[PDB]
Amino acid sequence: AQNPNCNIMIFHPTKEEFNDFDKYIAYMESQGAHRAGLAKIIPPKEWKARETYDNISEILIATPLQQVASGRAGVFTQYHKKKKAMTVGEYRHLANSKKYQTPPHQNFEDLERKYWKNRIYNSPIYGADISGSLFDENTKQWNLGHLGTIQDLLEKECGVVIEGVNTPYLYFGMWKTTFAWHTEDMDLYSINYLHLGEPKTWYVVPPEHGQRLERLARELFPGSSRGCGAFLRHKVALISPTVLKENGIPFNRITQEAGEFMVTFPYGYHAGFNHGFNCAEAINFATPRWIDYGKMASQCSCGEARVTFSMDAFVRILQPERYDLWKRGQD
Ligand SMILES: O=C(O)CNC(=O)C(=O)O
Ligand SMILES: [Mg+2]
Ligand code: NI
Ligand SMILES: [Zn+2]
Repeated sequence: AQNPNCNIMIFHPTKEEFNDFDKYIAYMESQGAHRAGLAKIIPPKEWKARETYDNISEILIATPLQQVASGRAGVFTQYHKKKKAMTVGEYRHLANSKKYQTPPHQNFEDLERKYWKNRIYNSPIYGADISGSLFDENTKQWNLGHLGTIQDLLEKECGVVIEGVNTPYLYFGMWKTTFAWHTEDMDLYSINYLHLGEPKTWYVVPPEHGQRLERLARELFPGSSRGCGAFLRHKVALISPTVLKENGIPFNRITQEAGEFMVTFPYGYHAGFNHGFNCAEAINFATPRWIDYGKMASQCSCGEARVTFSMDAFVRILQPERYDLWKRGQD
């Protein structure tokens, strides 16, 4: 068995190996990469996503989200308070202001210590979930707006043609902006490219151990757990590495820098934070190996998780028993 300790693997494809996206994912899996739940891919030195980032300031962040925490430093939830629209230039200036800017620090480890000690006492503003792309149309390799669609993968594997579309999303971050513990919708893969700015630290639980994290979360968030049998789908709960270690939960961590891709694998729980002003692009995707995970994925039917148009068909075809209840949740 390849990668039996479920370590995060880092890959350095050549420009020739960067041509065929599906083939390289399958290669990484042949080496055991999926067992960690997360892999890093450093593009060949010849590649670029676009020529420059000098002209992005006029992108609108229609609904910036203020991430307000409740709980204790290592075990907390966040809610998203909607703020007035602002441009990416306005948001960058806000991220760099004395109130929001990254503090002085020694290295990534010191900054991580400071994040876990102090996150809850601040409410950073995240420009998350913005439909769009920063890849140049002429970038032919690993262009997240030109991937094969999940609807096409389902049709190729299973024969059934379904409605829906699959497009990327931009994330503009600042110091302490946070992504809560989650897997993807329908336990899909995700791919995330850090276009510019400061790093993003990730935490991940191996897919084979995801239920260990769920059982801890039910213990740590007992009211949420009674409200919903899949409340991590709400994407609100944070648990620190120290708390994970105290409770014996297997996990790994890694920091992504500008110019690097991360892939999350089906049922790989992940969480993390931004070091300072940055911009990432991410999209979900599927492979043949995903289908079985999609058929078994949990679902939120309490009404909180509320998701995309395209998830309807995935539930309807892969989980017809659950369909009726799930759709009541969505309506
Ligand atoms: O970057 C973020 O805030 C969150 N991203 C993801 O969860 C992902 O790419 O799967
Ligand atoms: Mg612009
Ligand atoms: Ni994710
Ligand atoms: Zn729910």
